[PDB]
Amino acid sequence: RAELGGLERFCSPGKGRGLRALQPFQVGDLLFSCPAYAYVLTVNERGNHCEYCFTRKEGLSKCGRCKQAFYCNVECQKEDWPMHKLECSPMVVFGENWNPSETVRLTARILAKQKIHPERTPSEKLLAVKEFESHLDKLDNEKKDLIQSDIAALHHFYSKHLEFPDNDSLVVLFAQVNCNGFTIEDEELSHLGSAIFPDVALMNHSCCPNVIVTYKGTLAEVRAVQEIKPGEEVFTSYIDLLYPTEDRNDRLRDSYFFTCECQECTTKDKDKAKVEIRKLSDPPKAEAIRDMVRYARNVIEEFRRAKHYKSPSELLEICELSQEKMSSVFEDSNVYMLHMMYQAMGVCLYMQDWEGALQYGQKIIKPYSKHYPLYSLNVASMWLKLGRLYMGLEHKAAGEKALKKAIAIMEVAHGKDHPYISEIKQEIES
Ligand SMILES: Cc1nc(N)c2ncn(C3CN(C(=O)c4cc(CN5CCN(C6CCCCCC6)CC5)n(C)n4)C3)c2n1
Ligand SMILES: [Zn+2]
Ligand SMILES: [Zn+2]
Ligand SMILES: [Zn+2]
Repeated sequence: RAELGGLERFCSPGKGRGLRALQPFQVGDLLFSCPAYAYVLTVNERGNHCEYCFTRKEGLSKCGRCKQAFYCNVECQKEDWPMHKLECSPMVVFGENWNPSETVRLTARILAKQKIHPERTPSEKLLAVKEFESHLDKLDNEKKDLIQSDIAALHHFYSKHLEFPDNDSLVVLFAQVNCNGFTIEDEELSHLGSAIFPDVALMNHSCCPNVIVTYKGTLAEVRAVQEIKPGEEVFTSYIDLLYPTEDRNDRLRDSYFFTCECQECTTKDKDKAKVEIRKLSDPPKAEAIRDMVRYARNVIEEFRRAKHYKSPSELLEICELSQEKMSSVFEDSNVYMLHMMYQAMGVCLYMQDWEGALQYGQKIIKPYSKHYPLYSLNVASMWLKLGRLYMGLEHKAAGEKALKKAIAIMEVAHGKDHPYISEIKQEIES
């Protein structure tokens, strides 16, 4: 199945539908772009980005009716109106209690899009939204109850402005959205919004992917990070590649109900380094290691929950205490330590403790470089944060160096002409 040039849809043995190359692609080549089928700017970025096109700039004009949507100009505002009108009056009516989840917000837009544009869109050249996997038969009752709550919230916040299909159809759709929806992030991997990119959702998973997905406004772009030969399958990663094999496959199993057999998962080459044990005089016993791994996974999950109701200083305390406890057995380059160091850095940034955030960054960066693959956005984002921190604290040489490391990754991932790169070059001069 063809039309996107140089590519086709096919049946990948052992995996199912996928995407393969018909022509070579070199590192940094653009395979395809996919316009968003539906998308929504996250609430905390309102006023910083245009709701229609996601341009980040000053001096955006306001929707006069609700005062909660911002735009480059009246053309962006008018083009956004079919989607924005789903929320404009409801925000006025509900005021401070207007609070649908972002999943609910995105699903409302999908429904409006289906009504206005029932035919195949340019976002769906090889895979249609209706063909999305739901995994509905594999979901437990807890997840199905959350789907029913989303349906309830959809009705509650959007009923004046949408006609709904039946409960059965919404259950399928919500399940499809839960597992197919993408996040759009900025250059520091900060959350900007959510979107549906149907053609991107065709790609199968590898823990050594040969492409990387980036965003230019609401457009997804897919570039090669390894050489791809004619006839080879195009693989993205569905999950965070920092973690060792068991953890990667736990996340794959819980969200998509499969496990990976790629070369990384097969060989487990990076696993030993990822869970590095301190080389002490009396080395830690095997039991103690299992104990500390168990503790680490617990605190990682505990911390995920705790950030919905603890203060910044309490969160930093959990990070510090967990790091102290883990350091009896784990090296600082160990991925569970890096996890908590990364959370700590974010808490520091939130509190405007620039020095503290910088110190955490300096310890994270070299382990990141080794644990992630070559052209990782996680690595690039960390160099950029370091660079910006260094610049702000007047370490101009160190800052320039870090920003250059960011650029060298981003030229490949984002393309040399991406506006993010122009902005970062300006920071090196200014
Ligand atoms: C045996 C085997 N081995 C493999 N190596 C492999 N690779 C892919 N598969 C099959 C099984 N698949 C799915 O269950 C699937 C695929 C998608 C599309 N999703 C992916 C996540 N996508 C982002 C990931 C990035 C971060 C944001 C979240 C969603 C959205 C689109 N869904 C919702 N289910 C396809 C494989 N099977
Ligand atoms: Zn705009
Ligand atoms: Zn409005
Ligand atoms: Zn794998």
